Amino acid sequence: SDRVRSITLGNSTITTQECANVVVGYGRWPTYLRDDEATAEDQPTQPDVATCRFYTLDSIKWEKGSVGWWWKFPEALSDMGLFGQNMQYHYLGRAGYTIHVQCNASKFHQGCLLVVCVPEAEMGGAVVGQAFSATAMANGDKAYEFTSATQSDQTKVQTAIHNAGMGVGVGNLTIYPHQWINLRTNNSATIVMPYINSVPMDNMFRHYNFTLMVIPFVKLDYADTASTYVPITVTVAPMCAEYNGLRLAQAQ
Amino acid sequence: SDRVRSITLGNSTITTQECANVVVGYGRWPTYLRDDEATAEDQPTQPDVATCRFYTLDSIKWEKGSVGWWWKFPEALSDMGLFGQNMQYHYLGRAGYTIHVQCNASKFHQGCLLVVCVPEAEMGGAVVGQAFSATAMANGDKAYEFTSATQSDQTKVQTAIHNAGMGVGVGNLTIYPHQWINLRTNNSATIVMPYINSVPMDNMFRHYNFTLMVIPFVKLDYADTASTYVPITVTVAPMCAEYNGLRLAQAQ
Amino acid sequence: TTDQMEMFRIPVTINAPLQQQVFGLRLQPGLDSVFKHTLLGEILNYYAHWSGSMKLTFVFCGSAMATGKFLIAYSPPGANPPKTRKDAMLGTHIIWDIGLQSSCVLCVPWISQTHYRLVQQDEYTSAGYVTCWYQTGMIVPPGTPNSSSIMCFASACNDFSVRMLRDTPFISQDNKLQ
Amino acid sequence: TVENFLGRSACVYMEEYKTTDNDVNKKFVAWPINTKQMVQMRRKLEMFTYLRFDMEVTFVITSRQDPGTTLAQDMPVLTHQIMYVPPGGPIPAKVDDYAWQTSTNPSIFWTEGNAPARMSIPFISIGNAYSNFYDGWSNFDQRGSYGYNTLNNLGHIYVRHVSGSSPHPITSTIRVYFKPKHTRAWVPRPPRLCQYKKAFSVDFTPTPITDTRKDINTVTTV
Amino acid sequence: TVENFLGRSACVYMEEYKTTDNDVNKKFVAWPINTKQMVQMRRKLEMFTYLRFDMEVTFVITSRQDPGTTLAQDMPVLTHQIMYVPPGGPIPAKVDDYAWQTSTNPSIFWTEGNAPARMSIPFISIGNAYSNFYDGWSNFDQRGSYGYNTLNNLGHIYVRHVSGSSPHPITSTIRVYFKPKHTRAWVPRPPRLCQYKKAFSVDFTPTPITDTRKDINTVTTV
Repeated sequence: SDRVRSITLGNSTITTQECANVVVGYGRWPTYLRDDEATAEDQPTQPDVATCRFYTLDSIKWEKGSVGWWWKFPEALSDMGLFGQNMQYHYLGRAGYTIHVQCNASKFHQGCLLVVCVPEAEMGGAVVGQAFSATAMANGDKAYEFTSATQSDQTKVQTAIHNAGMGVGVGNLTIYPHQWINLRTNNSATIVMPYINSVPMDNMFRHYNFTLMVIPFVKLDYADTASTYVPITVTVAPMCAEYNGLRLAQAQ
Repeated sequence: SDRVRSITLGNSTITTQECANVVVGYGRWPTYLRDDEATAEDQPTQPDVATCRFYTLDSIKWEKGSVGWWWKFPEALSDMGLFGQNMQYHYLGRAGYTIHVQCNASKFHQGCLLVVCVPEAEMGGAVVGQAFSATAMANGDKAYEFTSATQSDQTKVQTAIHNAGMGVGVGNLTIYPHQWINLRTNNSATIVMPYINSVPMDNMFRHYNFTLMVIPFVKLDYADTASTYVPITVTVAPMCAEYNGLRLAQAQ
Repeated sequence: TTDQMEMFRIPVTINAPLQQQVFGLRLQPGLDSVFKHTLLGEILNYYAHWSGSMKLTFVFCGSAMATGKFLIAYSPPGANPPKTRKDAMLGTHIIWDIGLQSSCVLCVPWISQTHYRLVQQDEYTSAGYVTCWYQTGMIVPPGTPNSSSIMCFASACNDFSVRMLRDTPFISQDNKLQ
Repeated sequence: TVENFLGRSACVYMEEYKTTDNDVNKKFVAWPINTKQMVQMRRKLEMFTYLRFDMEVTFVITSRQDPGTTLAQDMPVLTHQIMYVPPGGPIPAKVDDYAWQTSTNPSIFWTEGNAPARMSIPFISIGNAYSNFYDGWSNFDQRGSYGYNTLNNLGHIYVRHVSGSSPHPITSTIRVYFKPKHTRAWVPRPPRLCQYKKAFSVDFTPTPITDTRKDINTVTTV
Repeated sequence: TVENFLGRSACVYMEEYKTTDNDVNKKFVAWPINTKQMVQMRRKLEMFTYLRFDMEVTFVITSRQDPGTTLAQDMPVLTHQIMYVPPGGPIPAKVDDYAWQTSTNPSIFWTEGNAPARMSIPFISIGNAYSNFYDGWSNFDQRGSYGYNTLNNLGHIYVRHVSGSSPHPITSTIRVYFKPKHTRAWVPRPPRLCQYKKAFSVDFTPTPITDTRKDINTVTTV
């Protein structure tokens, strides 16, 4: 079958026995910066296998009452091996990614997740006019969660799920690269995101190029099974990573 | 002239206006491990430009009464950028090196140094039978010094210069790859060392493949010049570095 | 500064501590005081955008008898400037050796996320730092001065251009002249 | 087509400046060019994340005599000067200052009674496309300004009466229209649902998805 | 390109002339053509030692009714005359004198409410290029005038209202703009650092090379 899938980057391989297809950016495969699109003049580093490989973030639990989660990139990978090290020593960076979201249940469980990558997912504050800090939206590979109720805590982002933290209709997030994990047919989702920005390269700490959101559109449900929660794991591999402007490492 | 020399590795370039030639190992240029000479089966990393570049160690002072110095490799480079990082994360490593020893004086100064690379420079203790620790011979890029007098301190290596710490005649060190810096004609020495060992790869912390020794055979001397000491600087670049057996980083 | 001409002289001396820094400057050719009034900076100040590589030529002005090697580097922007030669050597650099050829050219490449940077530079449009360190040291024979000067020239490369004509902040008046 | 949807002139700003007043600042306008203060144009542009286009700018300037006890006067036709000051150029502090010489900045001198002034500006960004949104900071530290405002540095527009001091004050109102042309747009976004609260931030007050009806089967009007 | 850098109209002069006044000289302008009185244009031209170009001249004329106790009047539209008097020609001593006949000097008659007056003048120097500087004297003796002013003899511009005597005075202000075109420039010089003090001399007050910072390593802002 086509359900079978194998992906190898560097020293890591991912396999899936029940998948859908592989969504590719806006039909654009990741690629290194061309000479006719560059501004920064120094010779870049392209660590290759050391950085372009699969990194598995901490797992999370999908429970009957879960509402949704988000991770901002590249921040989510800032501590991952040499990818994180290269981010720290360089002023500029550029990369695409293979995102593989894993979630297995059973033929007797039901549920359905939207797995989307939102470019420039600029978010609103819990209380309009009140500024929040970076910590309200990203911190290493920590998963952030949406809420059903509207957020009151001004130190937070407006987490009410139906507006996806952006002031738009959550059911319209489908115009962004996405895949669905319907427990009845899938067991994982794979999206290849190319580099998307208004400038050729950018600083990797200061700018979150895109946000991965995993949202349960149909709640997790099951009968008298001994299994309770269903884990969700995110594994991602940078692709065509290149960096410019080497100098001392950024403390954080 | 041929005295002019330019060398570029990675993002670094070295230039010299008054040199001799370039000594190359035993006529052997550094090279990656071939398939028919390998044992370790995992795919190696070859960081390329990130590791194969010039690193400048701390400088030292050549004074009228100096007697000689030594640095053990790869230990001397254990803290140098990604070269050191790769040494820490891998069980096995392999590399050749371009060693560039710098020393400029003036047409009125006189002096002559032997710059040698001794493979397996196993040394004797200050007091026979008494064991010493690693710290008695290497510690990062710290230059160790020989002495005229015979060493009494049992925590040290037998540093008496005329036996080069090995129990041989110091004037016979010329059978090892070497070059002379005679102040009257040179201003630097460049030796390219290939990987030399009885096994294809080896652990980089546990084994010092070779030792660089810089020994004044003719003392530094000068007249009524305001300059007193003459600095000696060592710049070295790993070549064809490859590593196998990735795992957690070694604490030190 | 007591004497205005001293501004053009970069000090270099004998027996300098190993790996010592000679100077450090931030790359804002149209905004930083080091560049704003040079030919290049003055032209930039009649525009709002700029793009391209630059040539920083260094000329050693000590006696023919002095020697020395210096490491001159360029660090693309990042949260922190290099504080040590070890930090600096990881970026774009050249190792300058003094001999018959008195001058050396560090060519700082155009490395940027955007095609153009602003003349009135900001953090988003940050360009980085240029620093210089002793590679070995300035050695001298008997009977020569103990310190010497290095000079720095700057000009644009053939890939350099400016955009958006604007008035310069460098000239003004309160009244008609006469 | 996006060219057609965006290609109509829209009012992006308006302000008044007096011919004569005791307050220096009431006699000229100083506007930091942006497209976030007038709600209609803003919502349209904001339907796309990135935009690249040339810009046609048209100005509509009208004048009215201020009410007062004695209004009899005979003032000749008025002429206005509109000057564009790119970021960093000298800014005028009063109607009669040297900066108005415009030896290099572009200016338009226009006289009332005539066709509205107009001109084209090419794509002037330092980037490859204009950004309607910017999820980031100005400082590498992840501090400083947050949002699209950090990328706005298009300069200012300054306007004054030329030598129009009148015995009794006259108030002119300038309206500036933008019409993008030769347009390209990338990565479309959901239209703004919540009303706008600030000119330089995305800030809003939660607004419900849509309006309600009595039950899920209600299909009549009464 | 130099054509582009110099090719924008810049205000090189401005003066006022009244419609009615007791002082004969307050009713017309007499200007000795030169490019040294308005600082911006001057600095640009002065970046080159010699220049050769054709010249586009545009005039912006505006009128305002002078304030007073009784302002009610109904004055018809005003018409102005701008006459160029080459060196040596008869100069007008009052608004109504014979010289304004312009049988040979070039004049422009312009009526308010219309597009600003404009015309082109070719390269008129007696030399092969205009000189921005002249390190020399007028007399062979090495005496007399010193400097560029000795080479300035381009003539005058005279302007008056045509038959505009009004019951209550009206003040017109004329602004003259120069835009060089078909330009050639030779031997470039450092830009003027010191502020200008005189219209007809290089004279200045010593100004420091540039501004200072605390030490040779200071690279931060705060």
